[PDB]
Amino acid sequence: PKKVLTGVVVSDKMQKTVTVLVERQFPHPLYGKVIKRSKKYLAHDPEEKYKLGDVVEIIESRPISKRKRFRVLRLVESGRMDLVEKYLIRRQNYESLSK
Amino acid sequence: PTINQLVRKGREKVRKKSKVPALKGAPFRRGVCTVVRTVTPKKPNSALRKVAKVRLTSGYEVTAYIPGEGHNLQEHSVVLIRGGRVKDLWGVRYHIVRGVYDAAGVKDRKKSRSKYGTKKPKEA
Amino acid sequence: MVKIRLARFGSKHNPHYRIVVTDARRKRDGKYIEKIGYYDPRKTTPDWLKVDVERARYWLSVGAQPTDTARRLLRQAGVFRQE
Amino acid sequence: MLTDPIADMLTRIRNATRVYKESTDVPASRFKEEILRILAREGFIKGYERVDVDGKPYLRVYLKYGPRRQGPDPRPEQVIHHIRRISKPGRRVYVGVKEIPRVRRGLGIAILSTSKGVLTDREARKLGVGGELICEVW
Amino acid sequence: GRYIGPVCRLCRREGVKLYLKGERCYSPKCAMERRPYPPGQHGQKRARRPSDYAVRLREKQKLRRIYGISERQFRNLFEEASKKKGVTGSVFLGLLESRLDNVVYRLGFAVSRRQARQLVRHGHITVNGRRVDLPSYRVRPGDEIAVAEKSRNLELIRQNLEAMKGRKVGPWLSLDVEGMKGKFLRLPDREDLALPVNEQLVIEFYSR
RNA sequence: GGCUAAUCCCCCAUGUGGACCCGCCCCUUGGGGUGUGUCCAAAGGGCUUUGCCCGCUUCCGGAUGGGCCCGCGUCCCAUCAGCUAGUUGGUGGGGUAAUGGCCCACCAAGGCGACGACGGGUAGCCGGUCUGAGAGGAUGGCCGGCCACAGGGGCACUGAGACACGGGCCCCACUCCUACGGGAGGCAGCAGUUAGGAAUCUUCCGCAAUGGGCGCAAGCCUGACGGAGCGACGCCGCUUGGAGGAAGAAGCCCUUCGGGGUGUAAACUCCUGAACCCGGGACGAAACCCCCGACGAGGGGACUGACGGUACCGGGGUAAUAGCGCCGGCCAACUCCGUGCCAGCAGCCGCGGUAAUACGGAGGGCGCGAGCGUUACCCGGAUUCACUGGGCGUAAAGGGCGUGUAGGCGGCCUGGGGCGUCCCAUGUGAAAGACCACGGCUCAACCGUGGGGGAGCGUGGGAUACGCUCAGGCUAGACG
RNA sequence: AUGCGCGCUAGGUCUCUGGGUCUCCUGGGGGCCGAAGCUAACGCGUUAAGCGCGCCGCCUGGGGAGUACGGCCGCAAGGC
Ligand SMILES: [Mg+2]
Ligand SMILES: [Mg+2]
Ligand SMILES: [Mg+2]
Ligand SMILES: [Mg+2]
Ligand SMILES: [Mg+2]
Ligand SMILES: [Mg+2]
Ligand SMILES: [Mg+2]
Ligand SMILES: [Mg+2]
Ligand SMILES: [Mg+2]
Ligand SMILES: [Mg+2]
Ligand SMILES: [Mg+2]
Ligand SMILES: [Mg+2]
Ligand SMILES: [Mg+2]
Ligand SMILES: [Mg+2]
Ligand SMILES: [Mg+2]
Ligand SMILES: [Mg+2]
Ligand SMILES: [Mg+2]
Ligand SMILES: [Mg+2]
Ligand SMILES: [Mg+2]
Ligand SMILES: [Mg+2]
Ligand SMILES: [Mg+2]
Ligand SMILES: [Mg+2]
Ligand SMILES: [Mg+2]
Ligand SMILES: [Mg+2]
Ligand SMILES: [Mg+2]
Ligand SMILES: [Mg+2]
Ligand SMILES: [Mg+2]
Ligand SMILES: [Mg+2]
Ligand SMILES: [Mg+2]
Ligand SMILES: [Mg+2]
Ligand SMILES: [Mg+2]
Ligand SMILES: [Mg+2]
Ligand SMILES: [Mg+2]
Ligand SMILES: [Mg+2]
Ligand SMILES: [Mg+2]
Ligand SMILES: [Mg+2]
Ligand SMILES: [Mg+2]
Ligand SMILES: [Mg+2]
Ligand SMILES: [Mg+2]
Ligand SMILES: [Mg+2]
Ligand SMILES: [Mg+2]
Ligand SMILES: [Mg+2]
Ligand SMILES: [Mg+2]
Ligand SMILES: [Mg+2]
Ligand SMILES: [Mg+2]
Ligand SMILES: [Mg+2]
Ligand SMILES: [Mg+2]
Ligand SMILES: [Mg+2]
Ligand SMILES: [Mg+2]
Ligand SMILES: [Mg+2]
Ligand SMILES: [Mg+2]
Ligand SMILES: [Mg+2]
Ligand SMILES: [Mg+2]
Ligand SMILES: [Mg+2]
Ligand SMILES: [Mg+2]
Ligand SMILES: [Mg+2]
Ligand SMILES: [Mg+2]
Ligand SMILES: [Mg+2]
Ligand SMILES: [Mg+2]
Ligand SMILES: [Mg+2]
Ligand SMILES: [Mg+2]
Ligand SMILES: [Mg+2]
Ligand SMILES: [Mg+2]
Ligand SMILES: [Mg+2]
Ligand SMILES: [Mg+2]
Ligand SMILES: [Mg+2]
Ligand SMILES: [Mg+2]
Ligand SMILES: [Mg+2]
Ligand SMILES: [Mg+2]
Ligand SMILES: [Mg+2]
Ligand SMILES: [Mg+2]
Ligand SMILES: [Mg+2]
Ligand SMILES: [Mg+2]
Ligand SMILES: [Mg+2]
Ligand SMILES: [Mg+2]
Ligand SMILES: [Mg+2]
Ligand SMILES: [Mg+2]
Ligand SMILES: [Mg+2]
Ligand SMILES: [Mg+2]
Ligand SMILES: [Mg+2]
Ligand SMILES: [Mg+2]
Ligand SMILES: [Mg+2]
Ligand SMILES: [Mg+2]
Ligand SMILES: [Mg+2]
Ligand SMILES: [Mg+2]
Ligand SMILES: [Mg+2]
Ligand SMILES: [Mg+2]
Ligand SMILES: [Mg+2]
Ligand SMILES: [Mg+2]
Ligand SMILES: [Mg+2]
Ligand SMILES: [Mg+2]
Ligand SMILES: [Mg+2]
Ligand SMILES: [Mg+2]
Ligand SMILES: [Mg+2]
Ligand SMILES: [Mg+2]
Ligand SMILES: [Mg+2]
Ligand SMILES: [Mg+2]
Ligand SMILES: [Mg+2]
Ligand SMILES: [Mg+2]
Ligand SMILES: [Mg+2]
Ligand SMILES: [Mg+2]
Ligand SMILES: [Mg+2]
Ligand SMILES: [Mg+2]
Ligand SMILES: [Mg+2]
Ligand SMILES: [Mg+2]
Ligand SMILES: [Mg+2]
Ligand SMILES: [Mg+2]
Ligand SMILES: [Mg+2]
Ligand SMILES: [Mg+2]
Ligand SMILES: [Mg+2]
Ligand SMILES: [Mg+2]
Ligand SMILES: [Mg+2]
Ligand SMILES: [Mg+2]
Ligand SMILES: [Mg+2]
Ligand SMILES: [Mg+2]
Ligand SMILES: [Mg+2]
Ligand SMILES: [Mg+2]
Ligand SMILES: [Mg+2]
Ligand SMILES: [Mg+2]
Ligand SMILES: [Mg+2]
Ligand SMILES: [Mg+2]
Ligand SMILES: [Mg+2]
Ligand SMILES: [Mg+2]
Ligand SMILES: [Mg+2]
Ligand SMILES: [Mg+2]
Ligand SMILES: [Mg+2]
Ligand SMILES: [Mg+2]
Ligand SMILES: [Mg+2]
Ligand SMILES: [Mg+2]
Ligand SMILES: [Mg+2]
Ligand SMILES: [Mg+2]
Ligand SMILES: [Mg+2]
Ligand SMILES: [Mg+2]
Ligand SMILES: [Mg+2]
Ligand SMILES: [Mg+2]
Ligand SMILES: [Mg+2]
Ligand SMILES: [Mg+2]
Ligand SMILES: [Mg+2]
Ligand SMILES: [Mg+2]
Ligand SMILES: [Mg+2]
Ligand SMILES: [Mg+2]
Ligand SMILES: [Mg+2]
Ligand SMILES: [Mg+2]
Ligand SMILES: [Mg+2]
Ligand SMILES: [Mg+2]
Ligand SMILES: [Mg+2]
Ligand SMILES: [Mg+2]
Ligand SMILES: [Mg+2]
Ligand SMILES: [Mg+2]
Ligand SMILES: [Mg+2]
Ligand SMILES: [Mg+2]
Ligand SMILES: [Mg+2]
Ligand SMILES: [Mg+2]
Ligand SMILES: [Mg+2]
Ligand SMILES: [Mg+2]
Ligand SMILES: [Mg+2]
Ligand SMILES: [Mg+2]
Ligand SMILES: [Mg+2]
Ligand SMILES: [Mg+2]
Ligand SMILES: [Mg+2]
Ligand SMILES: [Mg+2]
Ligand SMILES: [Mg+2]
Ligand SMILES: [Mg+2]
Ligand SMILES: [Mg+2]
Ligand SMILES: [Zn+2]
Repeated sequence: PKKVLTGVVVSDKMQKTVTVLVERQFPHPLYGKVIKRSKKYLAHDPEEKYKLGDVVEIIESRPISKRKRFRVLRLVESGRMDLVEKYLIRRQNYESLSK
Repeated sequence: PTINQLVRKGREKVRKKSKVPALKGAPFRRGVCTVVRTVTPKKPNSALRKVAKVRLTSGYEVTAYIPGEGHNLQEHSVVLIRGGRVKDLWGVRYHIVRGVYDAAGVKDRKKSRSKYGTKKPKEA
Repeated sequence: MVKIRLARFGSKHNPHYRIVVTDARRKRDGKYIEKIGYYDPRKTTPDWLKVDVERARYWLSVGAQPTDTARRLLRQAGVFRQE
Repeated sequence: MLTDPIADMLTRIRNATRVYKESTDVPASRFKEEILRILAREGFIKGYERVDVDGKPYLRVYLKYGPRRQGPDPRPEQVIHHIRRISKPGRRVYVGVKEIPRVRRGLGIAILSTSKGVLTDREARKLGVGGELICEVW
Repeated sequence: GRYIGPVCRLCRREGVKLYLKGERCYSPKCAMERRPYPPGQHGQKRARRPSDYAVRLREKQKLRRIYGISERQFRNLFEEASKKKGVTGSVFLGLLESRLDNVVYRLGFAVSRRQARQLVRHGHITVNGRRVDLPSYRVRPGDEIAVAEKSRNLELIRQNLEAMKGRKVGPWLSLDVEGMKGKFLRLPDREDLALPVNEQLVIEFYSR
C-alpha cells in the first residue's frame, strides 16, 4: 500500500508544490499518554489546484524532486484556516526564544 | 512532576565518575617510581606510610601505596599499579602490586600470601 | 545460481547437516532460502535423512541445482523417482 | 467544571464512606450510572437512586459497611476498603484483553469501559474484550 | 574433588548423624557417641544464638554433605530444580536421589555413598546392561542398575550383597539380590527419605 | 617494423521477435495491445559423425541476488538558537538499469527550526547478550544478517555486476632498489615478526569431508574449510582413594595442670585400580566415475582420509597432586604468643598509645576447591531520576507577582463518522538464541529433531463504552 | 519559608462585609480551637499540610559555589 495521509495546506508559495502539515498521535513508550506530533510533507500539485487551508489526502509516490516524494490525492475539507493560523502563530513564536 | 511534564522534560539518568584513572579502563598500569617516600596519615591515626610517586605508561603521575612489612623499592624501580586507595592517606589512589616487576613480595609472610605476592614456603 | 546443498550444523566431530536451498554465493553456514531436509552421516539415529520431496521438486522446477552429495541424498529420498 | 467527573464520583464515595455517611449524592451522568450499577451488582454499594437536588439530576449512592466491632474504636470494617482511578485524563490507560488485571487475588474487581459496555474484569475476560481501564475497587 | 578428608567431624559440626562411613556410623564409635559437640578447640564451649544466615547455611551444608557433592554440582542441581515444574524442595531432593552413585548406595550394592561413587567410577556398575562410570549420571525411572557381570564375584561386592539378603530396600526401588540388579521405579518424595533436613531452609539460603 | 588463427572485431542477409518516433485501443505515473516507418541477431567445438552432446543468437516468463523511494524507531550537550545559495521548488536538458537539483542552463523566492533545526561530542546497526521480580538499565566479542573501510585523499576503466583488499591512474606519508634519469611495495587474508600494552596462540596437518571457482569429464585451485597445537580464558565431566582402625600414639596447640584439641585423622589391615603397558581398532564415505538401461528413472560396480592407530572395546596394572580466601560488625568461623599511634590493617563503621577475637605468626575453625583470591568494568541492591515506584510548611526543593502565546487538560443529553481504543482473521516477526519435550556422544557440557510462544508493523473484517471529530440540543461551569 | 483552579470531607467560637421571616439563618473575606484524616515530629485540619483531577515551577548528600568559564542583560554597581 502506497502510504496515504491527511494534512492541511500551509504553504502556497511554491510552483506546483504545496506544504502539507500532517499530525499523528501515539502512546508514549514510557510515560504512556497519547502524544501528538506532526510533520510537513512537500506535495505535488501539478495543476496548482490545491490552495491554502485545504485539508487534503496525500500519497506515497514516485519521487518528484528532492523533498517531494508525495503527491496530492484529493481534497477533503476545504478552508480550515484555523489550522493554518495555528501553525503560522507557532512560526511567529519562533521570533522569541533567542538572544 | 505531571505525566505531561515527564513527556516534556523526562528523567535524568545519572552518571558516576571513575574513582580511578589507570585510564584504559585497565585493571593495572605499569609505571616507574619517581619518589619513594614515607608519609604521615590523616587526622585519626599516626604511622609512617610507605608510598611511591609513579609515572604511568598511561601518561599520569600518581601516588601508590606499598603494602606489607618490608619493601625494596627505590627511585628507578618499575612497578605495577593495581588501584584501590588509602583512606587515612592524602591523595593515594592506587596500591602497588607486590611480586610484580621490581616490587618484591613480602619476605617471611606466612599468612595471606597472594596479597603481598609471596610464594608458598616448603615445610619440615 | 541457486543451489540445493548441505550446510554444517553439527559440533566438532559431531557433524549434522541441513539440506538447504540457497544462493550459491552465500557462506556455507549462513542464511538460506529454505531448509528442505536434514542429514546425519554418522547415522546415529533411525532417521538420519529427512527430505520433503515436495519442496525439493519445487526448487528443481525453478532450476535450483543440487550439488553432487545433495542430489545423492535427494535421490535417496526418491525425489527423482518416476515410478 | 470537574476535570475528571468520574474520579470526583469515586472520591465522593471515598470520603463519604470513610465517615460512614449513609448515602451520598453525585451529579448524574449515564456513564456514572453504569459504574455505579456495576458496584451495586458487585455488592460494594447498597444501590443507588436517580434523584433531584435543586432541580439538577444527581445519583444518590447508598453505602454499606460491616458490623460494629469491639474493643476501642467500634467503627465498622468498610465494605469498599479501597477505590481508585486508573485512566485519568492526561494519562489514558487502555488494556487489551490479555493485559486485563486480576485484582486482589480475585477478591477485588476492576471496572473497564469497552465497546461491549462497562464490565468487570471477569466480565470483560469472559466477553473476551479489552478497553479503557476505569478504576479498581476492593 | 568433592570433599575428601576426615568425615565424622562433619557428622559432628552438623550436629546430627550423617552416615558417611556406612557401618561404624552404626557402631557405638560414630563420635556422635560421646563427642556430639563440633570439632576444634572451642567445641565444648556454650554456643551463641545462630544468625538467620548461619541457620540456613548450616542446613544446606547438612544436605550437601549427605550427598557428597561439590558445591557447584549442588547449586546447579538446585537451580535446575527451581526451573522445573513442581515444588522446588522436593524436586531437588528427587534430583539428588537420582545420581547413579546414590542409587548404588540406596540399592545396598555399596556400604556408604563415597564407596558407591568409587564403585561407579571404577566401572563395577552397569545401567541397563552398559557400564556407566559417571557418578553424576542421572538414573531415570525404569532404569535397571546392576553390578557388573565381571565385578560380580568381587569380595566387597559379595559381602555387600549377602548383607542385603533379607533387607528391605527403598519403596521407590526394586531389588533382586540373586541377580545383583535393582530397578529405579519412580522418583522419591520428601517423605520417602528420612533426611534430617528441612529443605525449605535450603531454598531460602539460595534465595538470598 | 613484419606475419597469423579463433567461440576475437566488423559488414551484408534472414526478423521468430524486440527497440525508437507517431497514431489509435485497453489500463492508469513509464502497465498491456496494435498499425505504418526506421533500427537490431548469431559461433563454434566435441564426438559412439546423417544424430546426439557442450555451446551461440533474439525474445517472453521463472528463480535468485540487487538498486532506488517512503512511514515509523534509532546516544549526549541548548553553557550549540537560529540554519539555508543547488539552498527550496518550477521548465528544459545532461546523466543512469531507473526516480531524483544527482548535474547543468534558464525562471521563481523558496526550504528547515524549541515536535530542538544548525553546531559540538561520542558511536558501526541488529538478531541477540548481561543483569533485573518486573519495568527498566547496560551492552553488540564469538555465531548469523546489514553497512562501511582495505596506508591517507581523490578518480575512473573493464564488466551482468566494482568505482573493485592480494586490479588501474594521480596526489600525500612511509619502506625498499637505483647507474640519480628513474623504479617497487601496501597481512584490517593464514601463520609469523616487530612496536605499543595489564594482556591475547602454531611461520602445524589435510583436500578425506561440506562448501566455493573453472572444466563434457578426468581433474585443478581453495590458510573458505575439516582437523591438530598452545593458554585453568570459559563451560562441563573426572581424579588425588574405598571399608576397618583407640576411649582414642607421637608431635603441636590450649590448659583451672584435672585435662581439652588436631581426630578415624595418622599408623596399620583388607579391597578397588587414575596413571601406565599390551592386543584389537572405528564411524564420519558415497558420491562424482565406470557398467546395464536411454547420458533419464531404475539397477549393479569401483576408488577415496587430515584427524589417526585417534575415539572406542578387550587384557594387565600402581594408593596415586591440594590449594586459596577468610575467622571485629555487615558475614559462616577464637584462642595463645609477639608488637605497644610502632610495625602494620582497612570496603564502610573503624582497629594499633602493654592484656589486640581487627596488626604479625601459630594452633584451631569457616568457605570454596584445580582452583582461590585481587583489580577493572556492567546490571544489582538504588522505590537514590520514582512508567511501575519519590517528593517540595520547618529536611534538597513553589518561579517575587501578574498577563497571556504555544502546549496540556475539558460539564449534561442526542445523532453521524469510527481517528485513538478494543476484537477476529490473515501476512510478516529468517536462522541461531531463550522456552518445553524427546533424542545423540557412557553423563554433562556440546549437539540434533519436534513443539510452543510473541511485541511490533501490513491487509481485510467487526465493536462503539470511553477519548476525539462533525452536527444538533441543555444550563449545574464561565461571562453578561 | 505553603503555585493556580475545581469537586469532596464533623463541629465550636470571634470577626469584617452583603442579603433574610434578623434567638438565629444564608453568601463572601479575616482569626482561634478542633471530627475524620494527614504528618518524621512539631503541626495542618471547609483559609488542609485531608480525599481526588488538571496544568505550571522546582528538588536529587555537605563543602567547593551562587564560585569559574561561556552567553545575555545593565551607564555602572551588578543581575540572569
Ligand atoms: Mg499554489
Ligand atoms: Mg522535477
Ligand atoms: Mg493522482
Ligand atoms: Mg526566521
Ligand atoms: Mg529562552
Ligand atoms: Mg588511631
Ligand atoms: Mg633496581
Ligand atoms: Mg574496592
Ligand atoms: Mg589480613
Ligand atoms: Mg550475496
Ligand atoms: Mg544409537
Ligand atoms: Mg531413509
Ligand atoms: Mg520428478
Ligand atoms: Mg494491541
Ligand atoms: Mg520449581
Ligand atoms: Mg539402606
Ligand atoms: Mg514411588
Ligand atoms: Mg539415610
Ligand atoms: Mg523433617
Ligand atoms: Mg535467585
Ligand atoms: Mg537479589
Ligand atoms: Mg604492427
Ligand atoms: Mg615472419
Ligand atoms: Mg542488417
Ligand atoms: Mg514481425
Ligand atoms: Mg518518459
Ligand atoms: Mg560475439
Ligand atoms: Mg563468421
Ligand atoms: Mg527482487
Ligand atoms: Mg554552493
Ligand atoms: Mg521557464
Ligand atoms: Mg529533470
Ligand atoms: Mg553527471
Ligand atoms: Mg554501471
Ligand atoms: Mg543545457
Ligand atoms: Mg543554477
Ligand atoms: Mg516534527
Ligand atoms: Mg570523531
Ligand atoms: Mg568510531
Ligand atoms: Mg553507545
Ligand atoms: Mg530504577
Ligand atoms: Mg527488555
Ligand atoms: Mg545500543
Ligand atoms: Mg576480534
Ligand atoms: Mg575471527
Ligand atoms: Mg559479525
Ligand atoms: Mg578510505
Ligand atoms: Mg596496515
Ligand atoms: Mg596517513
Ligand atoms: Mg586509497
Ligand atoms: Mg563478466
Ligand atoms: Mg569499496
Ligand atoms: Mg594483502
Ligand atoms: Mg581480489
Ligand atoms: Mg609517480
Ligand atoms: Mg625487497
Ligand atoms: Mg609482501
Ligand atoms: Mg603501484
Ligand atoms: Mg595477523
Ligand atoms: Mg613490550
Ligand atoms: Mg588459533
Ligand atoms: Mg598444505
Ligand atoms: Mg575437496
Ligand atoms: Mg566439490
Ligand atoms: Mg560446472
Ligand atoms: Mg571422457
Ligand atoms: Mg590438465
Ligand atoms: Mg597455489
Ligand atoms: Mg579452524
Ligand atoms: Mg599465559
Ligand atoms: Mg600461568
Ligand atoms: Mg571444572
Ligand atoms: Mg576389615
Ligand atoms: Mg567391626
Ligand atoms: Mg581423644
Ligand atoms: Mg596424641
Ligand atoms: Mg605441651
Ligand atoms: Mg581448678
Ligand atoms: Mg593428651
Ligand atoms: Mg580413612
Ligand atoms: Mg588392624
Ligand atoms: Mg580388572
Ligand atoms: Mg592389586
Ligand atoms: Mg593402545
Ligand atoms: Mg569410512
Ligand atoms: Mg561405508
Ligand atoms: Mg574427486
Ligand atoms: Mg560393471
Ligand atoms: Mg547403451
Ligand atoms: Mg553409457
Ligand atoms: Mg544411479
Ligand atoms: Mg548406485
Ligand atoms: Mg594414519
Ligand atoms: Mg590407519
Ligand atoms: Mg579383542
Ligand atoms: Mg581397561
Ligand atoms: Mg595413600
Ligand atoms: Mg590406603
Ligand atoms: Mg582444606
Ligand atoms: Mg562492632
Ligand atoms: Mg558470603
Ligand atoms: Mg560472626
Ligand atoms: Mg616493631
Ligand atoms: Mg609483652
Ligand atoms: Mg596483646
Ligand atoms: Mg586497650
Ligand atoms: Mg588474633
Ligand atoms: Mg579484618
Ligand atoms: Mg589475625
Ligand atoms: Mg591456619
Ligand atoms: Mg584449613
Ligand atoms: Mg575468577
Ligand atoms: Mg565489561
Ligand atoms: Mg553500580
Ligand atoms: Mg528494584
Ligand atoms: Mg545516587
Ligand atoms: Mg529517596
Ligand atoms: Mg511516579
Ligand atoms: Mg525524594
Ligand atoms: Mg504540590
Ligand atoms: Mg511557626
Ligand atoms: Mg527548605
Ligand atoms: Mg510565593
Ligand atoms: Mg492565567
Ligand atoms: Mg489554547
Ligand atoms: Mg470541546
Ligand atoms: Mg465529554
Ligand atoms: Mg482539545
Ligand atoms: Mg456516537
Ligand atoms: Mg477503527
Ligand atoms: Mg468478527
Ligand atoms: Mg499470527
Ligand atoms: Mg519477512
Ligand atoms: Mg501478530
Ligand atoms: Mg527466533
Ligand atoms: Mg542449547
Ligand atoms: Mg518464556
Ligand atoms: Mg540422553
Ligand atoms: Mg517472549
Ligand atoms: Mg519479540
Ligand atoms: Mg480498519
Ligand atoms: Mg455505529
Ligand atoms: Mg455543541
Ligand atoms: Mg435560559
Ligand atoms: Mg454534617
Ligand atoms: Mg443583618
Ligand atoms: Mg468563614
Ligand atoms: Mg488547629
Ligand atoms: Mg485526630
Ligand atoms: Mg500524603
Ligand atoms: Mg500523632
Ligand atoms: Mg466551603
Ligand atoms: Mg467556620
Ligand atoms: Mg489565603
Ligand atoms: Mg483545596
Ligand atoms: Mg506535607
Ligand atoms: Mg541522589
Ligand atoms: Mg558534591
Ligand atoms: Mg550573588
Ligand atoms: Mg563554559
Ligand atoms: Mg561573566
Ligand atoms: Mg536575560
Ligand atoms: Mg556589554
Ligand atoms: Mg551581589
Ligand atoms: Zn559418623
